[PDB]
Amino acid sequence: RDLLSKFDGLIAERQKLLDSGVTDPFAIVMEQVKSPTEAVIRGKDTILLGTYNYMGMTFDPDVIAAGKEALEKFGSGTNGSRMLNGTFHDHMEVEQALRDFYGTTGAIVFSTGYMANLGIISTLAGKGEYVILDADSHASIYDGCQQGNAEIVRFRHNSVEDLDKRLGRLPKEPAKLVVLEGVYSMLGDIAPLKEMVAVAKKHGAMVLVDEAHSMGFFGPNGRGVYEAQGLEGQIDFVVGTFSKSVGTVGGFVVSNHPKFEAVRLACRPYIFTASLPPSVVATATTSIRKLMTAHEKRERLWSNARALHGGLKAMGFRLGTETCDSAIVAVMLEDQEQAAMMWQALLDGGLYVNMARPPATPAGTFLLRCSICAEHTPAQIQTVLGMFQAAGRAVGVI
Amino acid sequence: RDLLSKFDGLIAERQKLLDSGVTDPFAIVMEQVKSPTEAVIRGKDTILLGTYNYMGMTFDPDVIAAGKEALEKFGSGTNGSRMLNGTFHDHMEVEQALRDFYGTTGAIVFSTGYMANLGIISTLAGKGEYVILDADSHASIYDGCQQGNAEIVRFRHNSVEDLDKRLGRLPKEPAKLVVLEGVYSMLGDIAPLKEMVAVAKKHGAMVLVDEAHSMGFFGPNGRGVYEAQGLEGQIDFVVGTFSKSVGTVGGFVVSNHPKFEAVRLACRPYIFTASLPPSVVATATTSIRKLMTAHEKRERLWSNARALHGGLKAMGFRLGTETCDSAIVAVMLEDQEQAAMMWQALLDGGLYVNMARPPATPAGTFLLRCSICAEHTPAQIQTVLGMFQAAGRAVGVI
Ligand SMILES: Cc1ncc(COP(=O)(O)O)c(CN)c1O
Ligand SMILES: Cc1ncc(COP(=O)(O)O)c(CN)c1O
Ligand SMILES: [Mg+2]
Ligand SMILES: [Mg+2]
Repeated sequence: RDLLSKFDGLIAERQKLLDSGVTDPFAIVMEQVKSPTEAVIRGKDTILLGTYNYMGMTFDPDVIAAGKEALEKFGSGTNGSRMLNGTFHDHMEVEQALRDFYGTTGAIVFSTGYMANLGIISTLAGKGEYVILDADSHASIYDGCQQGNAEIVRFRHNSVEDLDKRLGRLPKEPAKLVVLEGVYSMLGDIAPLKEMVAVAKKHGAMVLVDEAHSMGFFGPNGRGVYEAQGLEGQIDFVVGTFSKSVGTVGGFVVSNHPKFEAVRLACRPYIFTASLPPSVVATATTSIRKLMTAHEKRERLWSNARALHGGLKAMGFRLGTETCDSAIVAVMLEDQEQAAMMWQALLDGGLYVNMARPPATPAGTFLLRCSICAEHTPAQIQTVLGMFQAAGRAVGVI
Repeated sequence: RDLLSKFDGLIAERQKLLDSGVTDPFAIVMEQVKSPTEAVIRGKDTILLGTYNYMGMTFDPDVIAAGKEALEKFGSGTNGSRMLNGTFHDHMEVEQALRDFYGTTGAIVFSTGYMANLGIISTLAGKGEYVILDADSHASIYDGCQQGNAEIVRFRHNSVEDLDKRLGRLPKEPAKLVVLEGVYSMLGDIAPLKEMVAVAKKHGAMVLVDEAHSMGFFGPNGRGVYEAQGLEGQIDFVVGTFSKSVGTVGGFVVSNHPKFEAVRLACRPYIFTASLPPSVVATATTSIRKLMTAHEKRERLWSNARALHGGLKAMGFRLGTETCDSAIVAVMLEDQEQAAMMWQALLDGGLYVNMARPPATPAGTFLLRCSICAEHTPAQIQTVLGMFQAAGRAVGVI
């Protein structure tokens, strides 16, 4: 035995899945990507319905031009930390774009969203302090908790009551960080932020909200679920990503706290990594600024989401949500076999969706997760519904 | 008090530095970057001598063209994990480029070097196992240890003897990971890998070597210090980055272990983050492949390093190394004031180098760290030496 013997189980589990005859879901390659909604997979033209490209920004002509210009003018990389030689013109631009987008004085960009969560959580809450989070929080949030030295307080998923009871049992004096997500990514339902933030404030906690799955399409300014629920000016920190609506790679945290920018001085995942390439921060800047006023896209996105959600529910699919509350539509299946058969039938018929099985999901939960794009056409959505009808019948789901 | 009160000290320390009249070293902006060796900083044309762009790849015409083509053909981002919708043509290309570069069957790319270290260390060594590392290891290596659940065994910096004694006191049966760096980044000296790896193998440990600071210019194939020291086929895992010689952003681990690619199934910083943008992996692929045969650049790099090292030592600067052993030349100063005065004089005269002061360095260590580029000209290196002579005299260092 050696250090890799611990993976023998996972290797066996993968081979068991492949023995069923399914395409390996963890090894899909997009050989060509024609647009935000169309790819070539296994040599076949395929509609994409499993990406987080919510606003279709990845092929936006201004975004692409900004990226090409940055490569030409600044080269392929920075070869340094933000605290040394890695801050170029476009890094200052992208942080200002975020300030303008969120209406905040503070904005700190990280090289990934994962690192933003890892860093901000492990840096803000120290020994003797508390991080309070939903039981089903994103892995990066849990990993931030593990990286830090704070006391970790999980509360029952989606429970305002358990948040209140758990917070109330903590000592009053130590500082506390309540970490929430606007959209629950697994099923695409929405957190009761208004109520949970009121509870957080009652107990004197600071609040961090992750608005990765809402950027550009919730709230009057597209700032997220917190904005939609009337919490402007009440959220201490908002964390997000450049990899979803923005369409590149990177993370960020914004805040109006007067000492916020001091996080740069302490935050290990900010300090000890190269800054993002000029092209990445240039594309992000352009995308973020366009997202501030991307009303046509926002309306299309929601129209598409409502059509897909409404259509799938009407056919008799069990969905994760009764109403269309986000750009994620989760189809719930009875067992792992049904999920894989559905996923393969859709793929072979020209549609890519994400499958989620245990341990990605909780035991007994087997999902196809569809994610809508502003650049899906009404025609594509009807084609997708037709494909779900055909696959659902062939497999015996509906 | 709140969660940010803990930064009051760092805020005060920064203000104390600025009270001396120095430019804030942590807020330098490259307003224009003309080439790998020339920038505009504070409106002034400045020679760059503080980047990790060792092989000058960031303005390579093939690298830039590959990046522009990828933006055009695949868009600005992937909007997904490598385990789902985020693996495009160019991600498969970059992993194959690494296999070819290192002569390995296995290659796993991460979204940053930081995350590669964080992930590989915390995933390979579990509860009841051991990670053995140099006391002065890179922050990302320490952060990987913190993220995991293994027993952490520090050994005295650069001590083959302490590595041997510390390893030998551990129980024999549990699996062990010895983590080493080829180049010690602070002073630019080289690890005794041949001897330390022999010790690791005597005790049955697996070995991970970080070759971030050696890629393309140590060993016959440019694979790193381990290759230069004759250890081909003896290193279980090599970790690296795309942000230094390669000239973009990203991390990787390569290996010939038959179960290596199973790490994808378990590694949280691989799974729970978006993959790199098409342009980033395209530029990396092109750069990595060119680095395999970049002999002119390699010779220039070493010629430049020898000239700078030899020149600075001849003037009476105390260097971190007696001989030119890497592309980092560290100038050691007597106190923090001398370092800042030297750094400012160089900057005002048209030269950027990195300053390192406590707590970045150990107490009593005050450095200017110069990093050479293959695209520095002999003329630039002599200009730099002249600037060091003038600054060193004006400040009273030499
Ligand atoms: C809610 C949430 N927060 C943070 C992240 C991390 O973002 P990134 O992909 O930029 O690392 C993710 C990744 N899907 C996420 O879903
Ligand atoms: C030795 C070493 N290893 C790993 C890293 C992390 O690499 P990256 O900048 O790609 O995150 C660094 C960052 N300087 C490093 O110096
Ligand atoms: Mg095209
Ligand atoms: Mg130019």
